[PDB]
Amino acid sequence: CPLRLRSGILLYGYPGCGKTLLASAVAQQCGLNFISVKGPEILNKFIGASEQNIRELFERAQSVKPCILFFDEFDSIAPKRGHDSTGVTDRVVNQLLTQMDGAEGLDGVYILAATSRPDLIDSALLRPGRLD
Amino acid sequence: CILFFDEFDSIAPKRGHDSTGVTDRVVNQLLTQMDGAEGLDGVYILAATSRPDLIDSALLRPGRLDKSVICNIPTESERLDILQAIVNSKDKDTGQKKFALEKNADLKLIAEKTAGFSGADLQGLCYNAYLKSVHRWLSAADQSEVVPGNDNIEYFSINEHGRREENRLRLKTLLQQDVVHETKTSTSAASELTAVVTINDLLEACQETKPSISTSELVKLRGIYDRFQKDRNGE
Amino acid sequence: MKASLTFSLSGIYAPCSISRDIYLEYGDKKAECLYGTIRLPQYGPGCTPGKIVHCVLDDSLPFCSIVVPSKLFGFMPTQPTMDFCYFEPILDNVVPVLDSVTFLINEQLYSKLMDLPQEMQQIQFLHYKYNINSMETVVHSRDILTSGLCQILNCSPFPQGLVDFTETQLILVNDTEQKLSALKYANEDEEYALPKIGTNSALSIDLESLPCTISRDLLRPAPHINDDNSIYAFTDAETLLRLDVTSGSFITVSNMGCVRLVKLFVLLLPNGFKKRTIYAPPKIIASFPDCSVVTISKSNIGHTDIPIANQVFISRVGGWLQSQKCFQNIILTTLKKFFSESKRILCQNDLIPIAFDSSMADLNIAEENDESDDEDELGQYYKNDSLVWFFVTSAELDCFSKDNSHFIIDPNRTKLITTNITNRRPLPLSRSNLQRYYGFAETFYYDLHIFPYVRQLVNILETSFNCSQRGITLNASVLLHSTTNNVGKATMVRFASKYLGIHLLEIDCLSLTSNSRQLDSTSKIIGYIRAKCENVLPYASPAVIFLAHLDSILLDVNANQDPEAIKLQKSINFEMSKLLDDFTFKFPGTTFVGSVNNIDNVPSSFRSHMRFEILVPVPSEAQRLRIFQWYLSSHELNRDVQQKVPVSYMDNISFSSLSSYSAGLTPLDIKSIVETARMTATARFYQESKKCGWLPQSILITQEDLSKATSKARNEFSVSIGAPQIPNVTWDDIGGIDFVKGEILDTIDMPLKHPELFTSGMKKRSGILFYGPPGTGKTLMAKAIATNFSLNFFSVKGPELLNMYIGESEANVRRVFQKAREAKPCVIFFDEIDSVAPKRGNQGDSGGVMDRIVSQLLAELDGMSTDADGVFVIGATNRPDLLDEALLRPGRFDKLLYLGIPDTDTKQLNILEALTRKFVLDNDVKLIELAKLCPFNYTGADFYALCSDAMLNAMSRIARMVEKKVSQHNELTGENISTRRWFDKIATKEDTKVVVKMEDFLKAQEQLTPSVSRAELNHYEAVRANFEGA
Amino acid sequence: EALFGKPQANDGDPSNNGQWDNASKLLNFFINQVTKIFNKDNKRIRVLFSGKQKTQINPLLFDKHF
Ligand SMILES: Nc1ncnc2c1ncn2[C@@H]1O[C@H](COP(=O)(O)OP(=O)(O)OP(=O)(O)O)[C@@H](O)[C@H]1O
Ligand SMILES: Nc1ncnc2c1ncn2[C@@H]1O[C@H](COP(=O)(O)OP(=O)(O)OP(=O)(O)O)[C@@H](O)[C@H]1O
Ligand SMILES: Nc1ncnc2c1ncn2[C@@H]1O[C@H](COP(=O)(O)OP(=O)(O)OP(=O)(O)O)[C@@H](O)[C@H]1O
Repeated sequence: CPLRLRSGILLYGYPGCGKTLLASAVAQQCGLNFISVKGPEILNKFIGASEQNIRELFERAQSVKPCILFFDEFDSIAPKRGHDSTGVTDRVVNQLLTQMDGAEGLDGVYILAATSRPDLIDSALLRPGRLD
Repeated sequence: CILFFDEFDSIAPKRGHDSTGVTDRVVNQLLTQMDGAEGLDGVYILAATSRPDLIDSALLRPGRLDKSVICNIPTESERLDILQAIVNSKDKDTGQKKFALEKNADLKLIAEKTAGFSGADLQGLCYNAYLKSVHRWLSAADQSEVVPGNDNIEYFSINEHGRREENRLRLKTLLQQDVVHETKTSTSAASELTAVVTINDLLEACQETKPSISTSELVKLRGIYDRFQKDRNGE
Repeated sequence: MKASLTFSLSGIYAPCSISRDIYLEYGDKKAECLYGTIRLPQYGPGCTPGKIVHCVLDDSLPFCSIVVPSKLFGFMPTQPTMDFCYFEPILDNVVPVLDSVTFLINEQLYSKLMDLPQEMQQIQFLHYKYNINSMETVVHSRDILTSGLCQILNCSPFPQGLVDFTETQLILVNDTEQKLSALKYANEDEEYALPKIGTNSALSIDLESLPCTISRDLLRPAPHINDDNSIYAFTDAETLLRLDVTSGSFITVSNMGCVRLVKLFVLLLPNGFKKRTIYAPPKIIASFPDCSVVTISKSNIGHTDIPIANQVFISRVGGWLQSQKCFQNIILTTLKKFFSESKRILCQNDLIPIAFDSSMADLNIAEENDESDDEDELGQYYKNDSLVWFFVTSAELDCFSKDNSHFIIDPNRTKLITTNITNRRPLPLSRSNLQRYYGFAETFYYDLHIFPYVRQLVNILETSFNCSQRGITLNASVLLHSTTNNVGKATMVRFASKYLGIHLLEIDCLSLTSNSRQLDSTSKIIGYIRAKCENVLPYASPAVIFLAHLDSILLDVNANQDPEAIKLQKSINFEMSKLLDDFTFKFPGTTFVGSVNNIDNVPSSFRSHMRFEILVPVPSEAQRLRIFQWYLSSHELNRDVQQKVPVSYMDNISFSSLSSYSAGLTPLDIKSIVETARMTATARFYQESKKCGWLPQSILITQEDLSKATSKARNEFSVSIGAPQIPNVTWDDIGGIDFVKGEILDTIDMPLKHPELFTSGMKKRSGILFYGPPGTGKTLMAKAIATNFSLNFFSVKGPELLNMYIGESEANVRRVFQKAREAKPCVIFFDEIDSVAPKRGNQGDSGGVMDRIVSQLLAELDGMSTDADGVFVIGATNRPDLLDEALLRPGRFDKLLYLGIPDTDTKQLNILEALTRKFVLDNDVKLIELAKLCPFNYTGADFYALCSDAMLNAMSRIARMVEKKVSQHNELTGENISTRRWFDKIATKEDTKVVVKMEDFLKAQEQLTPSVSRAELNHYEAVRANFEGA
Repeated sequence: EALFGKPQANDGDPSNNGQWDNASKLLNFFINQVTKIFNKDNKRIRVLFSGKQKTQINPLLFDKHF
């Protein structure tokens, strides 16, 4: 098939329903590189590192065999664009959306992220292919 | 000399718009010179901004600093003036009209449908109209004058085996094989090989385009500009 | 093989008679018709391709002799011709047959050639008129039949080949241009008109430098082996007769009193050398630089009359090489070897050139080799590259003699000495191409008519020279600066130096510095440059001092650096300036040139102090055409290929074409391209030789090879600049593009196709913004336009442009815009530009970084709109409202393209057919049904997701069926062969084959859920209403 | 990589001292010499490099069409 496979799916539901575990566990079952990530670890007080942090995460992901990415409390990392007054949140959101628009290498890396609050995350990400 | 600062709303806004205060110290630095009485007047300072509200009031003190110039909407008169100027513009490369200009068309009715436009919008309208004329011209010659000069290539073929047009092409390259240096072309009666845009084309182009600004933005910016000019009047 | 040769006056296609001995050595007996190739000697390093001629046995011809029609070589034997040729007998006589052929006939003859009812009659004409024969007669390209009336222009698959009437494809033409009228054989129209036969005592004749060396083979009479090769001058036979002398004789060449003695010979035909002239090697031309014409007078002095020498004193001629202490030993070593070879003949006030392998200099191969027997073989292991000049200050004869000029040198009987250096202005290019004669890397030749900037520089150099010779001094200073590298600055400096005959002083401050930090650095560098320049210059004026990448030393250190280093750099700058001033003052008639890749770096204080400025631009279309003309020259092509067979290119190469697709390229790129085409041609030739057994005489180059090379060069250029986000996309992979197709095409291609119409001092198309509901696929469309149009695409994503500190982001903006300007025509893409469009306010971008970034954007956008003939910006964003209104203005954006939802069933039908392009869909599929079911909220992303789910369901079916295969076979055969072994060995192609059914797509459609709310669709419709109705 | 090594990405300055025309110097000299021989003879000298990454290896060799 010359078709990019479905690799990004979002997690949401009742708080404390187990999504965190299932996310952590599926790695061993399938067997892959689960580069876990902590929401606040990406965002950095200082500009020029947040986008750099996400970029380095993606370079890690590709540089290893078909990998698994997970983002916890996904609502925080990607808020609805524009509302932020600092602008860092919007630009990191655009970076994250863009990194699914890369030409190649996206094969084998599967993006995952859990948040009970799907409304705070801009729907531009739910574009099937990024989070279908 | 004339010195000019574009987007001065992004240069020296009103103070209290920066955490590090680099804007503020920069602003006092700028003020030092103009307020600095050192015979420094030959330089003609100038600047532009669509958001004068964002500038510091000190940078607009009468006597301390001179008048400010407002730019208004191009109405019928101004629209006609700009349209006539640009359409009749004499080229730097050629000297004739920048566009194939209708000699005595009805440029009056064009301004009517452009109420609320901007001179940039008017010139863009004329520009896309010129493209529509260009496409019309290219279509007109699509299968009208598709032939080069000096088609006299006398020859005959035997055992051609169905290679007619390719045979002609190889004949051409073989005969033109020698004397080709840069362009071997003179000004072959340069007669403004362009397209005059039809009035209907101009009207439909005017339909196609819209002003760069929306109703709400236009209203708010006009209001803030009027309030600013009233402020400069002491209000 | 070495055999004698004779010429027959008969027609062009008279069979070549082969002496019985030649044939009988290996020629087959029953062979129907014999053919044979033949390779001639050539007065030039390039060995011309060997013609293939039909041959006929004979016994009359002596041992190893051949008679061939001189008409086959465009000439008749009216002049003493070449005696022998190299012949090769072909085995198996696998002679190629020409698919087609192209004659050339005049209008008057053409008319009576095709006025006939039938067509076969014409065949007979030639058979009667030229005696041609099917499968027998052999034709070659450029072959001439009737003087200025009938000629062979080319033959297509092979410039030579066999002809078969029933199969050959004959093409013929009339000449309106009357090309044939001017075409006649060599020495054909020059009848025997003896100009004052053997009457005048001495004449005045043009004296020309030899374009190339001469092998000892081609000298009639056979010169004495011990004789001095270096004193041989050539000329046409008729001139030799005019002065009633014989070849290999001795004659005097002189002017205004100065005289020299030279041998003389004759150019055995064939040859294209200018007639009625005397050629000589640079040795003699050196002593008469200005004198274009010389006086020629017979010499009544024999070899025996020459008096042996007693003492000879020689002064090395001043030159850049002389100061090269790393070279000194090899120079005099070569001189001693050269003199030891044989007895040389010289005079008073003469100059001697010595060539030598520079690369071989650093191996002091001692002389313990007593008269090394194989001098020739060490020489051929050498390929001389560097030339020098040795002067003869004085010499003494042993025998007292009235002759105070001429004498001879013996290897041992004579005694020599080398003394102080002497000055001498080197010869200009016009009088001789020293580079070509010995065969170095021939510097690219320049036609200042087409390169006005080089005219600019050479107009300064000779003016300064004249001023100096005028008793006038005005120091000059020229700096070469280019946007890109490898534009030729150094090359054009070198050419100008050679053209005016000015000694070349040149140093690359990028190479030999050997020290850049130590505080002694400045002193070391300045002292070294001063030492070399004052060491060589005083005896070498006029000359030019050249600094390569001079900027790499001089620059304007930023205040953001430690002070003492700034002080050191200020020092070195000042002493450089003082050095140049002192050199010009102390050495009148001296100048220098500097090369720099960017003006902004050199100290402004220094720049102001200089005189002249010039930028070498990237080659323009005509410049590219001429550069190709040069590189595609055969002589320069085969310089560095010792392989016996030469190389060449079709005559049907449209150089103008290549020039058209060489936009923006540079000389280095051109060399890459040409040598790469040589590559592909050579590889294909060496494969063909194996394939068909018979070896084509030469190697050929074809247009498609250069097309491939230029495509590769464009790919490499992209690699250098990046542009990786272009894997592959085509219009057939997408659908529902109808209306926007016209906009995109008109905006992008139409200016590219016909820029002249828009080249009217006009504001051209600015940019195309792409706004629409998510999932429509504006990104796919951008990638499609990038890949399809095959243009320089560089995407700059907004978010990845910021930086820790404030200001460098805008540095990247400026530099990327400039770099795109270089790579014109260019497409720059900004993706989700809205990331940098929050307007002023305490609730938006408190800090103004975005404001300055958008200032970059708008500023460079208006700047480009003036002279950016080739830049195109496309805007991608889901929400345009947040975007800065400052950008929506025309000039920045005119086409606010709306990539809307597919609302008509037509759009979604097109989308589906595009998506399923590679799908293995079972006949049960009904795309129209799916188009019917889908509401008008679907987007390209939605259709892609639906098709992906359907394929996944089909794959679930296949995977389950393979699982059942494995499980059941685990019991039937008892072999628990895990699915892995099946995937490696038992998962046949059909199992791997993916087959889908309508029910899969239908079930996914029932499971399908759009990815956008109707509320968001209405919001985007509200955006569209205001952005489309006005 | 270790001899004609890169100037490291993000040196710290937009254009540092002579843009490292202090450490790439040797690559330029070597390529100049090798090309001087090459155009003078083809079958003699032929270089074969080996590095961790194309980006890592210096670009001058590419920018000089090596
Ligand atoms: N069938 C089940 N599978 C997995 N976990 C289960 C199941 N039933 C109950 N749980 C429990 O649900 C708990 C929920 O924890 P978890 O942090 O994973 O929740 P969550 O809903 O993903 O929350 P959060 O988004 O705040 O991280 C787990 O600790 C797990 O023990
Ligand atoms: N017409 C031409 N103009 C310039 N170079 C040419 C031309 N024809 C061939 N060349 C070749 O281009 C190359 C130019 O290399 P050169 O080292 O002189 O570069 P440059 O552009 O002068 O500057 P730099 O030192 O920055 O590379 C040479 O190999 C030269 O033979
Ligand atoms: N004809 C089509 N044009 C564009 N995309 C299509 C088409 N047919 C199917 N698709 C799919 O629709 C999706 C749109 O992807 P694309 O990245 O181009 O979206 P976009 O609208 O530019 O949005 P984003 O802002 O997320 O980049 C992709 O999965 C693509 O494969």
